[PDB]
Amino acid sequence: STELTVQSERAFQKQPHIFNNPKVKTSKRTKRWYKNAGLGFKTPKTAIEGSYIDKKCPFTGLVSIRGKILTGTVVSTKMHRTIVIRRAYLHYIPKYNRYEKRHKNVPVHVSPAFRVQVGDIVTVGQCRPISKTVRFNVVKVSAAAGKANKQFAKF
Amino acid sequence: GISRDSRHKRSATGAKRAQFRKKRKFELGRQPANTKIGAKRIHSVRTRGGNKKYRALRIETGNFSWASEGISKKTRIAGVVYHPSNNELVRTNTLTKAAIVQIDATPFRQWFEAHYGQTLGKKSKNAERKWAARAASAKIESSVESQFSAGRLYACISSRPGQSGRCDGYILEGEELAFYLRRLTAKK
Amino acid sequence: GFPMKQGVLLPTRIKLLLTKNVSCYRPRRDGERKRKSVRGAIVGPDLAVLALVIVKKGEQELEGLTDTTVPKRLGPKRANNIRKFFGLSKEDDVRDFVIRREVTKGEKTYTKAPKIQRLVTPQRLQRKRHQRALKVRNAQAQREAAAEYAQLLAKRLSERKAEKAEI
Amino acid sequence: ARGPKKHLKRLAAPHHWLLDKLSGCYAPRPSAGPHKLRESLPLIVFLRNRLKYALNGREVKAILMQRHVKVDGKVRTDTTYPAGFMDVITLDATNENFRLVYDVKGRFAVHRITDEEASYKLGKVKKVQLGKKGVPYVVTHDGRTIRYPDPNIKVNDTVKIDLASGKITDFIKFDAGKLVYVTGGRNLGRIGTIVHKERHDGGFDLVHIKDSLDNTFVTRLNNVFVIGEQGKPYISLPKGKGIKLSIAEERDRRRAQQGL
Amino acid sequence: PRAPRTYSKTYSTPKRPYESSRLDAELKLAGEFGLKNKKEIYRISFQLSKIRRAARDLLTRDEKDPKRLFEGNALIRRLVRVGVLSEDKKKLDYVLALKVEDFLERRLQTQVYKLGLAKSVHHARVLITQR
RNA sequence: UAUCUGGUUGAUCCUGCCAGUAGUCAUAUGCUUGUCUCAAAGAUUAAGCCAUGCAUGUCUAAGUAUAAGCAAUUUAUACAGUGAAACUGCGAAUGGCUCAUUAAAUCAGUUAUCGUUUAUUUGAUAGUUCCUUUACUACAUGGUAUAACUGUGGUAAUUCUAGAGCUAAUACAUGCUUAAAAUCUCGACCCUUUGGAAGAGAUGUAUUUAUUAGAUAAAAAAUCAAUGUCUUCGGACUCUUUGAUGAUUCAUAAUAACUUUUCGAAUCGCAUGGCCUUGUGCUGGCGAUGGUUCAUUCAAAUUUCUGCCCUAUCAACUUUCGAUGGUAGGAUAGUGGCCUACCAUGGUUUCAACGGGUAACGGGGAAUAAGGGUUCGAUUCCGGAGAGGGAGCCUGAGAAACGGCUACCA
RNA sequence: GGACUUUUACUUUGAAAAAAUUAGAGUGUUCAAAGCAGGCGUAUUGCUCGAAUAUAUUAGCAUGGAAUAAUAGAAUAGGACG
RNA sequence: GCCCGUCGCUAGUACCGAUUGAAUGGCUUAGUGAGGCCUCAGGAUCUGGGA
Ligand SMILES: [Mg+2]
Ligand SMILES: [Mg+2]
Ligand SMILES: [Mg+2]
Ligand SMILES: [Mg+2]
Ligand SMILES: [Mg+2]
Ligand SMILES: [Mg+2]
Ligand SMILES: [Mg+2]
Ligand SMILES: [Mg+2]
Ligand SMILES: [Mg+2]
Ligand SMILES: [Mg+2]
Ligand SMILES: [Mg+2]
Ligand SMILES: [Mg+2]
Ligand SMILES: [Mg+2]
Ligand SMILES: [Mg+2]
Ligand SMILES: [Mg+2]
Ligand SMILES: [Mg+2]
Ligand SMILES: [Mg+2]
Ligand SMILES: [Mg+2]
Ligand SMILES: [Mg+2]
Ligand SMILES: [Mg+2]
Ligand SMILES: [Mg+2]
Ligand SMILES: [Mg+2]
Ligand SMILES: [Mg+2]
Ligand SMILES: [Mg+2]
Ligand SMILES: [Mg+2]
Ligand SMILES: [Mg+2]
Ligand SMILES: [Mg+2]
Ligand SMILES: [Mg+2]
Ligand SMILES: [Mg+2]
Ligand SMILES: [Mg+2]
Ligand SMILES: [Mg+2]
Ligand SMILES: [Mg+2]
Ligand SMILES: [Mg+2]
Ligand SMILES: [Mg+2]
Ligand SMILES: [Mg+2]
Ligand SMILES: [Mg+2]
Repeated sequence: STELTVQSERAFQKQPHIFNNPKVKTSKRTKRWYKNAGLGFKTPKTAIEGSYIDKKCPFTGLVSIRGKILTGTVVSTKMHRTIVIRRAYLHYIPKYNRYEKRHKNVPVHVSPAFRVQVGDIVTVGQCRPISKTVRFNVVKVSAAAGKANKQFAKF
Repeated sequence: GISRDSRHKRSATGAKRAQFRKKRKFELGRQPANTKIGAKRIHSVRTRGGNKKYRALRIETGNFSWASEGISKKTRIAGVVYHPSNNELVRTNTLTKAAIVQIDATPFRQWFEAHYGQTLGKKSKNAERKWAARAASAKIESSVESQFSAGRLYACISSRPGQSGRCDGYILEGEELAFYLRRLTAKK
Repeated sequence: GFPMKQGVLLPTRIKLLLTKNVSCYRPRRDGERKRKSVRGAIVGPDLAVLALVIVKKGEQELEGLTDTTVPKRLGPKRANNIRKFFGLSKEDDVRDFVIRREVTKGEKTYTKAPKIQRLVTPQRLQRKRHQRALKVRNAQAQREAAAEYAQLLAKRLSERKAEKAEI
Repeated sequence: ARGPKKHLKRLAAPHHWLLDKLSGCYAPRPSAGPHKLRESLPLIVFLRNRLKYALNGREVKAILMQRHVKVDGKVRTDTTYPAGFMDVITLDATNENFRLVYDVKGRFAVHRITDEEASYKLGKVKKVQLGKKGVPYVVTHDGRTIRYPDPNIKVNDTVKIDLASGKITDFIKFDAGKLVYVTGGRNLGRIGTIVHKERHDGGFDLVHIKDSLDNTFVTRLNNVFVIGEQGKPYISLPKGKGIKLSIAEERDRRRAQQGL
Repeated sequence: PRAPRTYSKTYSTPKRPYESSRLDAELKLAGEFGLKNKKEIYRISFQLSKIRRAARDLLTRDEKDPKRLFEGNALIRRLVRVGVLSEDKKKLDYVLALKVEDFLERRLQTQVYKLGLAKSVHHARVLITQR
């Protein structure tokens, strides 16, 4: 989520062991570290371009992605830097030889590199426990919106 | 004692979870070192599977790194000036990681002048060689030359004294020193 | 019969909490503490006995004490302890100055001496010799296989400069 | 449950051991060592249940305690000692040398091998890294740490080992079309060649396989163990060369072999 | 903590308890092969019905299907062995047919009589049970 | 292995229940009871209470023996066989029992540790230890202080122990050491250059911190600050070195330092031999116990996906006194609201949240045999929890242990 | 190796998979419930077959299918290839 | 012929109900707070700042 400021904490935000010697006059000021998390997900240039710190960024942080790769429609974007998707699925009741709609709300951390709004389909990746509940991380946005700029005013 | 389990703690739904089994020694936790200044005093602590941990309580010197200079010295820790987590740490001069402290300066003086031959603030043979081999590399920095006047340099604790019994850190600089500076005074 | 316990003061009894290495307690399991009672270190009329120890002998022999004198059961057993009970310099050879105890077996009078420990002997020196030797022997060994591998990589870069000189 | 479990209930014992249901109620729990529990064969089982050489286990003790038996060269006195796949059991009396090796049904066979083939073992480097002081090393599936291997040598390749001295004499890369011995699955004990390898980044590489009967199947790459060329295996394979016949096929060969 | 000792019953019991006609048929069977109780019949017809089950089941799977060939022949060959099944009807819709007496005619109780040696299905019993 | 039958009416056809009927690895009880084999069994009720006895102890040639122990013989005047006791070591964290609590907990199948600890076994692994560095530091081996025992005692009482006198080590506590080499900093002198030099120290591993290396997405140029190797003194730099993963700040290495400095054998058994300048010099066989780091094996801890019975006469739940998330720290073996501080207002819910019930441990399974189902699983295997109820903790690799301790309650 | 991929459901095949239990093959425990044995000789110095197979499903993984059933796309062109 | 209710008897079950009725079990505010662990002190004694 973030946006603005970047240095808006009591603590000074920075990447661990990414030194910039002030002696050596530079044109970019702060050297930045990023990675390619693998598994075929482009690390959006807005991770490389950006300035946000986020130690839970799968591209500019110390989290690593491995295990389950899931997708769900974004259903809530109200928590700073983490959203809550709703993965739905039909479940088989064998006495009746029919299915019923269930669902789950997996809470996942989202890196500033992505901007997400509610409704977007997302693709998440499992990582270490990052909080009390989040065990996944936003790793690709699939949708865009919902054809929103084609819902405008009059002729 | 303390238990780092999560099996208390309401469920994300908010439900109250029952008691299932008693506290296990491996999900335990111990108390804080609340390490402070002065007179070295440390207590080893038997952790899981052999393995000592070293609880510092009272430390007075520590190893500190001039980052843009690639050296290190141990110096007296003058005390604490800032702490992002808790103000009471600053007031009790408690040493923890990410603490902001002041250190003895002079050993970083003694080195600099003996390495650059320039003296901060305000004649041998091959010595002259070296001192003149360097510089154009001696420029230091406005706000880091400054602190030397006071004989007290600002440095961030990087070690975890509660764990290692060490109290090590790096002198503040650049963008980072700029941060704590602004903070330090617009509250002073 | 509760024992006194030095440095607890009080002329009364209290219940302490004792550990390994302490008076009035022989633990029964590695790191066990039992909570027991204890009489204080302050002499009172509630005692049955004082344990006392002479420090200066006055003017009159006390029959069963001064008048008589029992010996010490055992003699020195370690190397230098012998040397130090007699005063010898690491020279005078312990093996004669060890202490021999006679005993009779009906009509066989026997003689039995200790077993000096930490005694410097040929066998020890031999092991000391082998220590230092094997430490160095493998040292050089490791250096050998070392440079043996540097070759493997060195005439592999001549195999990658005859491969890159082919095409 | 407060600590390492030290017993094995016969019933929970690995089945490819072929221990009878009754006559007790424990089995031997394999010791700690070179191969995993669920995939070894303790000296007590091989010396008593295969070899029929001791009756009691008490006897298996008395046999071993005479240093008779030696595994992979070294002597091995432990009753329960975990003996695994490719190892070399050698009775110093009797002149007998065995290489532990799989059936087709999926168990270890009693496989008599030559006095001099027994002087070297085969082993799959499960990993290679960089050790202390910059020294590289490989580690085989029996926990052999072998410093200074070949640069070409890397995981899933199998290796020829001297046993005499610790070191490696040869190796075989994991190529399409190399001899392969399936060490696990319901294709455990089968043998042959390798068609191709399905990749799958994230986990579990598949290994398409055919043998000397134009028969195919697939196992996890973990369950695959390179062992030579089509035809040419670097070790003596046991009878039936791990080929796997139909139940009806096997029913015929056993009821073709009939005339006394 | 030891293994399970496994067991099974060897007999079923008649649904209706009192089919006057089934009892007729049964007691006939008894006194004709010298059996002591209805269980000796309950026993057989039970194992008889499981056989017929397996058969039934197999005769659904494809002709020349793997199972019904392996387990097909196995059943046939075992039956023919002990001499219940007839050599001609050697393809398992007779196993589907079959019937109880067929099994009855092969007890050693009965053979001991059938070829001389007893002259009574009961003398048969006594002799056999008397070593 | 796809079956019904009696009972409503004066008679009739339906509805429909009651009854009959059959099995139960399903308890009991009654009556009766001869042979083989097989063999469950204080679960249900009271995870109610328990007399007494037993259920955890353990020694190799190979840590410790002056038993004032036995044996004497067979070489042993330091020791030697055998060996009580006691020290030291290791195990007692397995096993066995029970099903009390427990309903998204356990448990199952399926994942994760690029999120950790790991006795042991197995494989690998240590020339670096001292000091201003000629009148040297025990290395041919440095320190005491204890049990056992001896003796003096106390109490109704216990696997109670006191005062005194001894004496061991693989207990406790110390502390020597070994090749060459290179690279770094200093640098006395000399002499002006384009600049070089005696010789001085630092440099095992581990710990803590900071900075670098760890390339590769196909090819090339100029210049700044330093400054590498070879002159054919304008100058060139030509060959140039790279590990694994889907992925990392990985494996590994380098630089400046830090440490009440981790480890680097003061250990024990069998043999006793080479070799001369004959010093009892220098060497030297087999193998036991150890010892740091890595690996392996035994494990463990957390962990992803999906799946639980009845209940709305439970509809809103969650944040007192963390409920959802962010930053920082602390704490842990380690991730993590695990805890704290600051900050935000979140998280769940008719697709049933939350609450209640369970005569609820979960599974492999068990019973009933057209099929679809219904019911059951305390209970021989796996997992889990407990040891009268709670909490707390020592020891240790591993316990929140109960045939360990401490407290409160009963 | 680079550069990118509208979403599902269903279905086929396969991996990974505990044993005992169930189904089931082999074998004359004297029969049988069982058991995993056993069987052949030179029975004076050994020969030898065995210890199958299937099921294992809801989920997860791997893969063949492209009917049936969803979902997304170019209408203020803020389209598509170059 | 069937048949409805009050009313009377005997028996049995459930309900409502003064007793601000009673018991068991699970959570729990507040007050009080054992014990061990951590910690600041303490120094009986016992040797080299530490025990
Ligand atoms: Mg928020
Ligand atoms: Mg000794
Ligand atoms: Mg074992
Ligand atoms: Mg993986
Ligand atoms: Mg009637
Ligand atoms: Mg009538
Ligand atoms: Mg009438
Ligand atoms: Mg009925
Ligand atoms: Mg009970
Ligand atoms: Mg029971
Ligand atoms: Mg009880
Ligand atoms: Mg003796
Ligand atoms: Mg247990
Ligand atoms: Mg002392
Ligand atoms: Mg020690
Ligand atoms: Mg580069
Ligand atoms: Mg690389
Ligand atoms: Mg690292
Ligand atoms: Mg000699
Ligand atoms: Mg209700
Ligand atoms: Mg946080
Ligand atoms: Mg709120
Ligand atoms: Mg409902
Ligand atoms: Mg219950
Ligand atoms: Mg159960
Ligand atoms: Mg149940
Ligand atoms: Mg119960
Ligand atoms: Mg588990
Ligand atoms: Mg427990
Ligand atoms: Mg309570
Ligand atoms: Mg307890
Ligand atoms: Mg116990
Ligand atoms: Mg399938
Ligand atoms: Mg089977
Ligand atoms: Mg009242
Ligand atoms: Mg504290």
